[PDB]
Amino acid sequence: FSSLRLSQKDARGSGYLPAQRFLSLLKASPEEYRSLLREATQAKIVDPAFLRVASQRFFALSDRFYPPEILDILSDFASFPYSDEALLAAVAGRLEDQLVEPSPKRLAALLSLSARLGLCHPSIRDPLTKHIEEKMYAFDAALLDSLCRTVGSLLSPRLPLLDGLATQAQLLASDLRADEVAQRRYIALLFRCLEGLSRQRYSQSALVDACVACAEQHGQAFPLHDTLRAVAAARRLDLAGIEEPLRRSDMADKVNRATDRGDQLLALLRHLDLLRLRDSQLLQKVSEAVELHSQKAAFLATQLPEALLHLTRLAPADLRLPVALLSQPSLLAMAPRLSAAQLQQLLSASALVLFQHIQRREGGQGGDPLIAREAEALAKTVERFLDLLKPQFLSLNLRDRRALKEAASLFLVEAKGAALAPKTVDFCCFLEEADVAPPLPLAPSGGVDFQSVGLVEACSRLVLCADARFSETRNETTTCKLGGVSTDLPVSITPQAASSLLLTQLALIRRGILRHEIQTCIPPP
Amino acid sequence: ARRVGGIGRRCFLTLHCSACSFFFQTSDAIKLILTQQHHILRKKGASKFSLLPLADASLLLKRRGALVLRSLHGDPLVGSRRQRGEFAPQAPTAEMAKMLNKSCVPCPRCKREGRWEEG
Amino acid sequence: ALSAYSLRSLIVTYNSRNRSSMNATIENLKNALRWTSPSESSSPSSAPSSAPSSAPSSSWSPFKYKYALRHYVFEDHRYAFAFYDVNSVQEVVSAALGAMAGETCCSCRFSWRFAGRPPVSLPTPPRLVPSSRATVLRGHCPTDKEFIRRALEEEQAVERIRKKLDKKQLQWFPGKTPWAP
Amino acid sequence: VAHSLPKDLKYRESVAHAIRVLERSRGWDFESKVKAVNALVEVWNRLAPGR
Amino acid sequence: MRRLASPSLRRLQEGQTPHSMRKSAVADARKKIFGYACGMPGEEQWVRPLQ
Amino acid sequence: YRNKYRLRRLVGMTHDIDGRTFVTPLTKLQHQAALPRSPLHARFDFPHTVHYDVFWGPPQVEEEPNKSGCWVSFRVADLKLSDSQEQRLLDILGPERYDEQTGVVCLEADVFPQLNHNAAYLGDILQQLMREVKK
Amino acid sequence: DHEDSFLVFYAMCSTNRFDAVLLPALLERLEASFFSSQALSKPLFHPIFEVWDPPCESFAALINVLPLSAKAVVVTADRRSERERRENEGWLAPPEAPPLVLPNWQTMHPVDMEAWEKKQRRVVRTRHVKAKIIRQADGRKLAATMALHGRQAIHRDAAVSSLVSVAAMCASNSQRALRGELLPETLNL
Amino acid sequence: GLVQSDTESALWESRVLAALLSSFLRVDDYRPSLDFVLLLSDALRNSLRRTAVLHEKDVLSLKETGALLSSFATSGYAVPPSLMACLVEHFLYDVDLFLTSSSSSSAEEAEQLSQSFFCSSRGRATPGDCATLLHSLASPSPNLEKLRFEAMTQAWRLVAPVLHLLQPPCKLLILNSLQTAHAPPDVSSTAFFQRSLETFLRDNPDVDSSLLGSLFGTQGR
Amino acid sequence: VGVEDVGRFRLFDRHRLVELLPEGLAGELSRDVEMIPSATSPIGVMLRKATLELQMQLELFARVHALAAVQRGFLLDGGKSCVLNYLIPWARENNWLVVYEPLPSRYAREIGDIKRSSAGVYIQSSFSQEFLERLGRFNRRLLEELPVARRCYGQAALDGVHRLYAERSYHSLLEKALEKDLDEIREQLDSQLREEILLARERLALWHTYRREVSIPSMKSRLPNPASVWEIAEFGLQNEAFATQALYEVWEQLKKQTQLNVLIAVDEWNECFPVSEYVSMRYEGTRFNGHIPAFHLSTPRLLSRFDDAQQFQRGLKICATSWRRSNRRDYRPDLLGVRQEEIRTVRNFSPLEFANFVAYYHKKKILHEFPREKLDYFYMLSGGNGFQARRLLASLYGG
RNA sequence: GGAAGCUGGAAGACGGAAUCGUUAUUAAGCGCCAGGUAGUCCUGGACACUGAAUCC
RNA sequence: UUUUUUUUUUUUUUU
RNA sequence: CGUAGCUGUAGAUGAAUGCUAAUUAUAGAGUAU
RNA sequence: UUUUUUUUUU
Repeated sequence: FSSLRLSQKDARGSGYLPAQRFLSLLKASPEEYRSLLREATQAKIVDPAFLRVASQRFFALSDRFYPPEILDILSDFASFPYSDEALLAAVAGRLEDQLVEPSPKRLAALLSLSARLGLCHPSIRDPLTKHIEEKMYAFDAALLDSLCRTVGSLLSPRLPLLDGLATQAQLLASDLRADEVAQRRYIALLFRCLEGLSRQRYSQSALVDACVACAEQHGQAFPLHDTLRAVAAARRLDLAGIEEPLRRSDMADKVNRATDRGDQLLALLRHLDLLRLRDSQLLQKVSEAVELHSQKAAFLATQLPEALLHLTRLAPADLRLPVALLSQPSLLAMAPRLSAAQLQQLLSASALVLFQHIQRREGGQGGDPLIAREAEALAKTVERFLDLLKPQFLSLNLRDRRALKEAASLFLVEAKGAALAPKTVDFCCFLEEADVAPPLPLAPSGGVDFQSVGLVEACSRLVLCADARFSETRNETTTCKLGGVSTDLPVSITPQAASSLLLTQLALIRRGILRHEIQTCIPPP
Repeated sequence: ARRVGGIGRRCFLTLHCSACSFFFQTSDAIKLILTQQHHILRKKGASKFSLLPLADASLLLKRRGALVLRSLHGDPLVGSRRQRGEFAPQAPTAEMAKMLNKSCVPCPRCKREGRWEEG
Repeated sequence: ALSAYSLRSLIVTYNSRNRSSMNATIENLKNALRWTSPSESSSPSSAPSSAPSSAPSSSWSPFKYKYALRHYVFEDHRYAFAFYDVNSVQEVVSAALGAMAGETCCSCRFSWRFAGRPPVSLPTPPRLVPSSRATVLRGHCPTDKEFIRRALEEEQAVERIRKKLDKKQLQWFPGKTPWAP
Repeated sequence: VAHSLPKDLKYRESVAHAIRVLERSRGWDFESKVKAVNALVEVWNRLAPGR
Repeated sequence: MRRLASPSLRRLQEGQTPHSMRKSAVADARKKIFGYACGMPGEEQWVRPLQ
Repeated sequence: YRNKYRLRRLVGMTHDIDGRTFVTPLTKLQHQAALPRSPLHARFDFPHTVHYDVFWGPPQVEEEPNKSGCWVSFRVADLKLSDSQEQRLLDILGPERYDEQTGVVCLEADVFPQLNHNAAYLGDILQQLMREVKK
Repeated sequence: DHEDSFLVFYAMCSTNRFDAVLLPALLERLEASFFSSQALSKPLFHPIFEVWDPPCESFAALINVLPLSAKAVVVTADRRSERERRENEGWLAPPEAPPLVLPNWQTMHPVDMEAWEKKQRRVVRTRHVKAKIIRQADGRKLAATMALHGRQAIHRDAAVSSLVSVAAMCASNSQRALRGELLPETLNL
Repeated sequence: GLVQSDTESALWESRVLAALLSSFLRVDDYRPSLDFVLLLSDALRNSLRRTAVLHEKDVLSLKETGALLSSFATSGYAVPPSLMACLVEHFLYDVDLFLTSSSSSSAEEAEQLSQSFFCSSRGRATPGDCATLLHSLASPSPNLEKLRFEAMTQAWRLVAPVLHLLQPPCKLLILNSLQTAHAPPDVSSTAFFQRSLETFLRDNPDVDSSLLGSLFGTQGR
Repeated sequence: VGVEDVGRFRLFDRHRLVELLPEGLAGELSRDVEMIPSATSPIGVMLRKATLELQMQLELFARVHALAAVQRGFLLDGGKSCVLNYLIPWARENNWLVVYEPLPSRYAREIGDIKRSSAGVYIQSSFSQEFLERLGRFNRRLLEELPVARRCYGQAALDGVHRLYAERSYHSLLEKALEKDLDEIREQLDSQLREEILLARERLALWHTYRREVSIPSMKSRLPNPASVWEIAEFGLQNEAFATQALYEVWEQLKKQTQLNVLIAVDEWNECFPVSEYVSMRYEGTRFNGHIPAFHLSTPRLLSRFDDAQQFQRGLKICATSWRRSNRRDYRPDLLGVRQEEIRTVRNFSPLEFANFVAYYHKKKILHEFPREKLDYFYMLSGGNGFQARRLLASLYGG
């Protein structure tokens, strides 16, 4: 439709919009609450204080919201994941009444609850899991495919739940088996589903045989940007045979089909982030394309910052060296890029590379550092990048600022370790002590200790630390040193997990007194 | 011209529900509670089980069943001839709503607990 | 607090069965005024309340087929008065009751008011410098018009609520409810 | 008036409810209220149990 | 439980709901400040004034 | 007649169960009542107006009925309260005792023949209402 | 009158001297007469001002050939009063009861009101019956017609100066409202 | 600011440029512009306003000044450290001249007369954002400092006397931007502000009391 | 034509109008044309301002297809039906496929047939044939030339219900059948986890096979391979069975492909929701007194869905309600499908337009004598309403 | 004793003849309640709207 | 009132 | 408020309303077909 | 003399 919106320009710059829609929310009808909530979703700036006010009042006004209204309100929470400890009590108070045998709510309710904090066993998991396993005879083809992405992100699953969806696809796919009817309908519903279940290290005998291509002469399956699903599914424990019929294909070995600048480089790069795959001898050809692509001015300020951030991990797969291509050959006059939208993406990239430089040969092995001159050049880039963010700090959303803290605290370790010039003002005013809306973590249901939980401010924005269990529980080659100071397996993909885990342990020791911490809690890839 | 409810479209015989969207007159209230007697009896936990035969769906449509429903419904709208002027009958939904909510009778639309209201 | 109360208003009503008796009360009440200590005496407002009437019917001499009728009219009179800011209770209550004459009853209606937290704020205003870088009529109430408007609105609100609630609880055979037995 | 009530549960509740309503009703005299309930507890006790 | 949701989770297990118990509090206060009459069988005699 | 009685049994409006010394509701309120200690202490903390009709006239051989009414009025807007507490105030009393034009609530109590007896009753129930509203 | 309202309004536009109090009053006259039955058949106004004018047919076609610069005034007219102060100034309680009629002792009706009616020539006192004032379109009816003219003057490849008036009308906030789904369509074009 | 259809230098052209920046920052569809453009635009008028005759009634009133300051308070763009724009406006002649040209109750009428005929400011609309912007300016914190204190105190004393008949939404903003670290000390003492704070809370108890300084308090934004 | 020409009457040929509108005149115009004594006189229609705003939108919509243009229907609320007499004939002259239906209620308050089915939607074999027969009178020469897609072959049931929605009615019957047959495998612990999961796996295998053998939908086997959409003559031949299946097939076909602009106009849309004159045993105690709701039938339901206008990639729908068949009352527009930004609320005729209407009747020799002195006097009497103006002047001599 | 559902083939289109009277918000129609101290009338009392004609 | 309504009238009262 | 205006049915040769296996309400009691 | 709504239709 033709979207249109009018601003309150009665007096042409009178009053304050953020303040105007602050007091009225305290005393308003239930219908007006939903209308005002949508305003912040599409707003530019975000006020952490206003977010808590709406959450607190939602629980009190939950006695007049219709079931459809609750789902619509919960849908708006998808973006900028934010929640409060009082929000869970409101949704749990009406979820049981919403169980009217819904066909589509099985996916919408589950997808919305995936983020924030859920999986509460004796409030939410018991009715949802009991009603989803017995309603497997009416799931649509589109819904089944989407459910694969949901179960993949879960933690600590159960055999009855995993097996329910495994057998659903076998019978559903058989009906379509007996060029657009198979090339985009049959193969699409096979590799997409296999990857979802493969995350939970689960597989049956009556799924692998059917999922794999029975005929080895079945060429022209998927393009370069879809064949990675089959490769990612295998290479887990003992999986093989799916990769290529005899390691000799016609569209996935000779530089794929065709790689060019015609809106193809970004698509392949984006697919490599959510798929746990290492660039082998054949997959390393993508890095070479960056050298020529970066030369063009259009590509230098349209997709350059996005590609660098989205593929910073696995340094020996995108960049020839950590400082060579990460320098500023011609960025002196081209540093600015849409105020802050792309400028902040460069800051995070420079932080992750720093961790790899130190943790290379100082007790981690797996490589070696470069000449000392590399560090000198790297510092020349960060010094002139943080200053531009000072006047543009207010133009960042809640999600943008949340990830900034993780990359900001990293620079406060190497500098003082025994440097950055703007490390005593910008890094010690707001970047060190942030008070943005802290979302709840994603905890499992294996411990069964939900009756004694708390919250402590730290790097992961909230945690589980109660007064009764305070400082008391949650607080060979790959276990001795990798399970100690590192505490991160090279499943998932560690470059990001190691940085987040190490910072959490330090933040909980500097301020709070929390000893004998058992990290564990490694989510699937 | 000869509309039901008068100029102000009065409605002193219908009851609204907080959940879903469904309304019915007091005439159907008697039949609903009698039909859903198994759920009410089991909720609490022979002389007590006296109205069991009335739960039949076909018996209500017979001659005997028609008289039973009319006996309980006293037609509150009808009264004495002297009840004229200010002494006019009011909406009897106040008493019906209390019994319908206390008995915990499920709604035909959606199975829910006491959610009825005056309207 | 009892000491914090004050008589906001005092509606004084009369009910006389004769025209002459009602006229005598008006003259007596006026004479009691213009004699208090304050410069202006309390001057209440007038508010007539119509004149209800009743007249039963009877057949008319016995042993007749109802060819003629004789009626007996029984008229009545009413009068209401309003008061505002009754500072002196002795000079108002005594005057109203002392103005009666004959079979002329009365029905007063007191109205008190309690004050909450006394607003005490706005101290001596700050100040800085640039850095160089009567009218009282004869027969009228002395009270302010703003006070009467604030009190008058309250009276109209209570009357509407009482009529609505009274109509609800008005049915023949009190204590009878449908399908109660 | 509430000093002794019928032993039977059915009769105890029937008479008990009347006490709460009579005390909050206009039209009955103070003397009549006492006598109304005093004679009610006796007639109920002189009858077979409600079971 | 956490910190603030301590009483909400506990009430859920006991069977409390945000719609049923809400009306119980209103009725509890209403019955105290008003009469106890609820259409019980036999209360029609106490409402009629004495003649 | 028997059929109508059986109907009230199913809905649960009968005293049928599948000495005692109880406490009457009136006596319970008397026990729980914070009274003032002398005239100089403010019991309530909000404005309120008390109205009552007093009959005066010549010596009548008989008493005039309908001369013992007592009611209290207060404005909800002046009374500062939270959003949740404000809604409960109008729900307990209902919309009949609330005016949508000015925004005032009138509470009338008349269950006694005597004026003095009725006047004291109003003051007891008024305090109890505020105890439950703030929750 | 209709024959003098347009002349006053036109003079102000040339001199750029408008009035927020006088503009609304003169806008009603230009609307009532425009839709009058005698619009096309009626001849010119007798002031000689219309003799040396491009348009003719009295007010019928005179307003149809009105410059687009002056057309935006009707659409973009401020109808706010002086009491409007709840946006920039601060709190302000508006009154809604000017008249406060209170009786006295010297002008009180006598007790015997039956004879009072018999001492009058005709009925004077009557039940309380007062008629309120209902606001008409207040010039909004004419403004809607003018808004459609700007829509047609977009795809004609006109001058930039003439096109500025179209945006002003489409950017209204108190007259056009959002009745019809034409605002986004005109803006997109 | 009513620029609508030059004496010495930079008097009329400044108004035109002032409104142009606010128009581009008003958009609510995407990013207004680039950060580099803002610095170039800001520096364009930075030196131009310096030579604006450091007089007469031809002085930039607070009415038009507040229109520019309002846009920067909603687009998420922080104003630059440059303060030369604040040293050529308001305090310079818009206050001293007002007092030069011709009891407790007398103080209230003094400030009230300002917005009577000439209307140098839009009551609590334009000056309302002036206090908020001066608070947040130097957003980070472990002569600009001296001038900020003088400006905040001067505008605060002109609103306190009439801080009883204002809109509740406007009162919150004024009170909010006083109990902050950036605000000068010895302003919240038991003179006019300590007892006046509880007055607003009593009228609107539904608002947060303990967390008064949470919107734009010691945390800046 | 333009803003300058507002409130004028456009002459129309008597013979040309009949061909353009084979069904009949739009609205109650048939009552006003019979009053003219002359048989060779033309027909005139006033050009109201409401038509100018609507006509401009259609012009831009056609040029785009060769997100700026509107992609939803409108609604006329409040002379709402008067514009239909001028908007339909004009569109048809511009090579537009217009669906004409001024009297859609004729298929709900007349003699017909109803046959209950499991889908819960009553069909009308007698009225189903008249829908296509009347539509092809003027819309011919275009349907045959239009091709037919292959992605929407035969997925409709006999009553026009979709296969997915029709099979859901039998879910309850099949649920009990499988529960009783599970005893064979239930009666043959092992880890207490795998034993229960294996038993549940049997239900999925049996359910998949049960949902594809018991149900035997009719995939229009009479026409194996169609070539066009107008070549379906078998629908007119058989009426007992193949009457509603073909009706819905054409409706779905005119959403997917886009070759020509389409338009649908449904008049008197306020009488489709209320109850019909039919009698059945589907009443909810006392909601209908044993009557079939009008919206529960086949034909009325097809023209009682405004939220589906988004699927119309070719054109859009439009409706208007001005008659007094039922009191509008509140007439909630939010709980019906239309939005508050798509309602055109017309007003009474202006004094300028009123004068033209009176003068128009004079040329037709309708009135005897209408002096100009009383021209404005009659404006206040009838209030300028069209219904009150024609009736008042007809009864009396006029003027 | 009053009212209501269902059922319905109680007795009547006779006589333009004749006897009871209306001084126009008259006559002719239609609708409401106040009292008769539980219910309990087609009469009496009492209010309001449409409201024509003639030689009276 | 071109983001306004969505419609018959009574026997005491705006003192 | 009733005959409304307006507007669907049959532009009634067939609209008469009493008779009664059966219930509604007041009352201490108005019951039997 | 009689209107839709808490959602499972390409």
